[PDB]
Amino acid sequence: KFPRVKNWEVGSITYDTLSAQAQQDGPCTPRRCLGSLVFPAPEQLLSQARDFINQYYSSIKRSGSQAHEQRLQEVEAEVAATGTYQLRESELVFGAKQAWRNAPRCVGRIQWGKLQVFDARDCRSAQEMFTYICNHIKYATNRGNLRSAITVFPQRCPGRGDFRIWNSQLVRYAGYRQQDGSVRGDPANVEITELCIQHGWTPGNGRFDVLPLLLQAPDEPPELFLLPPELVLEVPLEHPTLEWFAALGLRWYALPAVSNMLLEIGGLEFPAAPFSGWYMSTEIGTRNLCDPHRYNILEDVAVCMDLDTRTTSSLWKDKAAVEINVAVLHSYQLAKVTIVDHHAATASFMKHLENEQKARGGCPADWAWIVPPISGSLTPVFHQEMVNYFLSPAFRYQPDPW
Amino acid sequence: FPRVKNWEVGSITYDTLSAQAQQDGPCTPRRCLGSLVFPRKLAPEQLLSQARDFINQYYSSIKRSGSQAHEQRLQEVEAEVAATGTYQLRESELVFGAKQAWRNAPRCVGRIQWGKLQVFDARDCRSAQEMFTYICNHIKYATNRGNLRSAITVFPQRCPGRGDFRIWNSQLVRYAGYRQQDGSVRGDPANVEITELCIQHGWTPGNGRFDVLPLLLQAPDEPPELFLLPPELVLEVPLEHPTLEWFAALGLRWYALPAVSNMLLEIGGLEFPAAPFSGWYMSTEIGTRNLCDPHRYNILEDVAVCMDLDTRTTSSLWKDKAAVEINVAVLHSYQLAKVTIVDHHAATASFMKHLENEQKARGGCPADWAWIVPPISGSLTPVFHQEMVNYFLSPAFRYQPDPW
Ligand code: HEM
Ligand code: HEM
Ligand SMILES: Cc1cc(N)nc2cc(-c3ccc(OCc4cccnc4)c(CN)c3)ccc12
Ligand SMILES: Cc1cc(N)nc2cc(-c3ccc(OCc4cccnc4)c(CN)c3)ccc12
Ligand SMILES: C[C@H](O)[C@H](O)[C@H]1CNc2nc(N)[nH]c(=O)c2N1
Ligand SMILES: C[C@H](O)[C@H](O)[C@H]1CNc2nc(N)[nH]c(=O)c2N1
Ligand SMILES: [Cl-]
Ligand SMILES: [Cl-]
Ligand SMILES: [Gd]
Ligand SMILES: [Zn+2]
Repeated sequence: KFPRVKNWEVGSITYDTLSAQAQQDGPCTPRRCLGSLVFPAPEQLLSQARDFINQYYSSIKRSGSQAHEQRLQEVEAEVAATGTYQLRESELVFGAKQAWRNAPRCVGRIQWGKLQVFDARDCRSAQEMFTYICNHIKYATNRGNLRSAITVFPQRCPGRGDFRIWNSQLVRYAGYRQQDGSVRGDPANVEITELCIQHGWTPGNGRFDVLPLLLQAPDEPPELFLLPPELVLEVPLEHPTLEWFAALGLRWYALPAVSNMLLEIGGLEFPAAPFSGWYMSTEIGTRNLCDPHRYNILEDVAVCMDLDTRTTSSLWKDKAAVEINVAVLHSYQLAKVTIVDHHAATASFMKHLENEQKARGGCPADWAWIVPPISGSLTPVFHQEMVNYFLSPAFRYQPDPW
Repeated sequence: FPRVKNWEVGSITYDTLSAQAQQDGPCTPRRCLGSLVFPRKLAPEQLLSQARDFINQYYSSIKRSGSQAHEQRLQEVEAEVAATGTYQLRESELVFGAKQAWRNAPRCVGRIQWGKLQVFDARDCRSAQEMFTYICNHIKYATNRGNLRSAITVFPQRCPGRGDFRIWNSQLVRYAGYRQQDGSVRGDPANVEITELCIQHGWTPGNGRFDVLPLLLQAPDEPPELFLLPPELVLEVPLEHPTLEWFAALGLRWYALPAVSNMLLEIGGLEFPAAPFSGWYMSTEIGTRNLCDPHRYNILEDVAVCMDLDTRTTSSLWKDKAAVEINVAVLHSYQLAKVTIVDHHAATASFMKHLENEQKARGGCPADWAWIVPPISGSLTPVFHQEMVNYFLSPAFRYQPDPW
């Protein structure tokens, strides 16, 4: 009674037995599927903790041992005396990697074992928090040879408020409301842009103004910190054979660092644990630049290309979008900044699936997010059936602190 | 009542119609199986309850719920099943059920058209030659010299005991798939099987990679018999490119009529194992999936070499550039041949409008996001940013086992 999962390109068949271990419940029922929705104490802290400790001791091939039973006993003793417990350094590293390994919407998981874990659980103030973040950005950027990383700030604990990064990513561009009712810059960042200004940021008026950080230490208001210009590696966009493209003045940044998600490990919660990888080119070309509710450049590019935008059957949108993606891949390669195209990325994710099937007997994967937003069926993940479910450790969404 | 958001515009709606969904799907709170193509697998007390449900909505759809023959029609079906074990549908019920089954198909992006459907009633057919003639009137009517019209032909319902009418081909028009001393296929690899069944039932094979297969039609109980399609009934389109002069020399073609002939129409508890339906193509079905899938004609590499694309590195997006032009050549060729076709932008835009109508009419719409979003340029179309609820309503088209 485990789901049978077929690849329709090749004919292979597997069964996802890992799904029967799904340590939480999602939004679907036998009556209706909600798979496409974007947003779907001591004794229970104890069972989450015991399950994680069991996982950790499996991964080091030491399950059911003395050191294993001791650690379980230590944990339930700590939860008795304090209502919580502290992870050892090696458990934190393993926990952070599993949460990446368990993220069902991430197509980059072939890399999950190569993660640099920075332990900032001794962090003390917003100012120290800024220092750790700058170090993260600089290590992860690495002059364009990007490295995956996560920095873990102190956990949620009773008595004190949370560390929070108010920005959804460490690097985002401002979005300024206009007189047209329109938006200058990134429309997805209007809210954080207004928050910054009302916390004392002098706004610019460009389309690619990098936003300051809003950092919150426990029981403190958020504090504003400017990122040093030379810390934020950016890439001017040009096209290899459409020379007018460089005159659009488009740019994107090197480092995708998500900073507003909650990291859950063995019952414990880290509301501030930003992590970074490297971009897949369609994130920039298709979503960030062509979405009508983002920079929405697609029709402007198509007009410049002398495509017939009068009629949809010329496929002018598909043509413009492929060329924007080409420009993205060419610009990053030219600037020597790590980037992966959706063909290579999905191919390596197929290898991840085969790796995971041998290791854990399955892989949580969200088909609608794994399949790229252009050229879906040209990639191998399109013809691969998938089973979505929630494993822990996990990265979870959390409400905005404001 | 599930909250459903459109992320492109910000609108929010509630799918109250999902509450009235019955036949359970494959998902559970612990794991989602929405991406699976065939979910799970494939005392006449049950027949009455389904029969009375179907009758009730029929009379709600014509206002007349409340006294009148509405009261009356519930009785005849009661009596008919009490006497015979099955029942027969009144002709307007069969039309209404056929339309609703289409309206309820969660994977269909063309449902804006659900009201305009021609229903050919072939329930009095009792022969294989009769089926064949019924099929040909359909193909002729549906094709209509290239001005395609949606049509379904309903053959007699399955009766308890004694066999089924059935069409063996998955579609009325399919291209041959021939193996060889390479293990590879010439023709359509998706139809390797039904060609095997075509030859072993007495068919003479063909030349190359665009040979229209014969129909394997099966009257109840006695084995299927071959039927050869008249060429002038099979409108095909040869594929050319508006500016790439060499594309035509590649020798590709596709047929005009997508007519599905292996699904089971279920109305009011009755099951019709032979009810072939047809509409018209979205161009990505031909360009992207039929011609470009690695397990189909797989032409993508050949078109890239002719375009002089850099096939040495994935990062040139040569696959994406070649695929767009194939689609452009499909749209162009069908327009030149005055054959009805629709691009994935127009189709998805119409489907958004269908979603809004259905919100007003029934308070929701079953939609399978992974099949509604086109296989190319997905996020460039409005359905991409539209959350959708998938569930089973009746009347419905279902998949069914193959007859071997
Ligand atoms: C190294 C290269 C990486 C690539 C190419 C990559 C790629 C992606 C992509 C394309 C998405 C979907 C986003 C979208 O389409 O809107 C995603 C989601 C996600 N990624 Fe990865 N990623 C990488 C590294 C990482 C790392 C290092 C982490 C954390 C340790 C991570 C965690 C996640 C999570 C949690 C999600 C889901 C976020 C959500 O559900 O909203 N990724 N990734
Ligand atoms: C009139 C123009 C029509 C268009 C453009 C259209 C388009 C489509 C497309 C693109 C699919 C997805 C198939 C795939 O890519 O695998 C589909 C599926 C389907 N269509 Fe439509 N179709 C049309 C008419 C019809 C009609 C007339 C009927 C029935 C009377 C119908 C019933 C279905 C069903 C039952 C499915 C599969 C649903 C499922 O598997 O749950 N369609 N259609
Ligand atoms: C480490 C990493 C590397 C990479 N290369 N890529 C990444 C993309 C995301 C990502 C996560 C959630 C997202 O979405 C959240 C959201 C909020 C509101 C509405 N829709 C969606 C999006 C963009 N969709 C991207 C997260 C991490 C990424
Ligand atoms: C009336 C109509 C019009 C149109 N314009 N288009 C249509 C496409 C399909 C259709 C239904 C099921 C399908 O899938 C069957 C299948 C078999 C094996 C593996 N997976 C899936 C496919 C192709 N995917 C197309 C059905 C009807 C269509
Ligand atoms: C409504 C829709 O399901 C939603 O906007 C999803 C669809 N699939 C996606 N897939 C990826 N990779 N990224 C996304 O942001 C989305 N958005
Ligand atoms: C594995 C995957 O779910 C499967 O290949 C589906 C995905 N979506 C699809 N969507 C359409 N329209 N047609 C298809 O054949 C498929 N294939
Ligand atoms: Cl981004
Ligand atoms: Cl087809
Ligand atoms: Gd040029
Ligand atoms: Zn589901």
